[PDB]
Amino acid sequence: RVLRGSRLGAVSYETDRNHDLAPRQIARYRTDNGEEFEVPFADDAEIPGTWLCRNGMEGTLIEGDLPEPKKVKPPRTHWDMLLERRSIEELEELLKERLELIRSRRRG
Amino acid sequence: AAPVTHIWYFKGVPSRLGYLLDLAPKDLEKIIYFAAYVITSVDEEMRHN
Amino acid sequence: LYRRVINRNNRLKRLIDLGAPEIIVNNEKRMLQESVDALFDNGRRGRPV
Amino acid sequence: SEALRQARKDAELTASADSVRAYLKQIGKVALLNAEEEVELAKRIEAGLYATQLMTELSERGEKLPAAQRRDMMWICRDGDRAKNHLLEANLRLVVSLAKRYTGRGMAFLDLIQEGNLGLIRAVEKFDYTKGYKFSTYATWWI
Amino acid sequence: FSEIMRSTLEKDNTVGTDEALLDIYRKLRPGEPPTKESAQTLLENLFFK
Repeated sequence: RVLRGSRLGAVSYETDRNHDLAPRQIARYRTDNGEEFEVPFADDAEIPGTWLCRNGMEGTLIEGDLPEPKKVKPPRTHWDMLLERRSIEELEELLKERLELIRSRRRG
Repeated sequence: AAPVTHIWYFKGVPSRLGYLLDLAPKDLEKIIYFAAYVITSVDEEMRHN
Repeated sequence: LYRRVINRNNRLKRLIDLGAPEIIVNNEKRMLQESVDALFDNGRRGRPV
Repeated sequence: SEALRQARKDAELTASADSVRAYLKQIGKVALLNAEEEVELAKRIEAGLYATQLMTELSERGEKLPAAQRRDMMWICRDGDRAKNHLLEANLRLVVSLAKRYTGRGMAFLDLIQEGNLGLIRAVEKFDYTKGYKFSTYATWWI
Repeated sequence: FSEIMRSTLEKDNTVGTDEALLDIYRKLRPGEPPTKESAQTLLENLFFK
């Protein structure tokens, strides 16, 4: 009849030692729209330049050590869906067709 | 990505948004549920001259 | 309810970043509004989810 | 005779609390299309894509723009999106008619409608007319 | 034999079968275009089928 469950999280029991801790660093991260966030890192820790801040947008490191900006590609354009299946000469034929069309529409 | 009205100022009694704007609630529902456009500003002196 | 809100938010965001015709945009906005309405008080307006 | 018309057009506005009903009455406005119209819209879209690609290779120090030629090639560029959105609004009803038979399980109905709309956007991107078939056959896959 | 039914028969305000059928269809199915033939059959379906 009795039923139990478990929140999947460890419950450890030590004392809240306020005095003796691992010493730590503080790194200032800045987002795009002039927002400052200071993140407590450890001493023995490399400080990453890029960061997802408390703001939720991307926040960079306040010293300009220049992480790599994009190094990526655009996914696929509608131009790419067109160009992978058509000819540029064909598109030129359609363009000159529509140009002569707006010609015949506009001045006679 | 888009603004949202809190429902407690719209669908109570009386309509708090309806009193604050002095509009009909049965027309405000056509505003916020995208059933009706509404003019929010106008240049009166430009039309006037 | 939170999953409905997050899904409709991301769908709206991708529609805006794509560029979408008007009816689908206002549809997704109204669905987002009703999602937040169901999040706060289900059954306050219309039909309870 | 006007009593039945006033009843059918007045009972719909009072009872309108359904967003689904609102969307159906929304999509009932734009008329359907046929084959040669779809071919012409596809041509206008592809003309707009090649026009904005010509503007793209322009966008460097390509050429000083002739004036009337510039304004009507930008007309071509902007006009293809009108054909695109017109075809989208046309086949919204196809999206609804395909999506209607997957309901009652998993998700809500309007969410399925919007995802089918996004698939229709993908199909109207990758649609070819030169194979000479109906748009619905090729779009049903993506939907 | 009753002024009850005679008062209701003078409060008829609709003389004719199809007008009564479409009034019933209006009050039964509101949000629906009327047809005079299905109104007689749906009533025949709802009580006799």
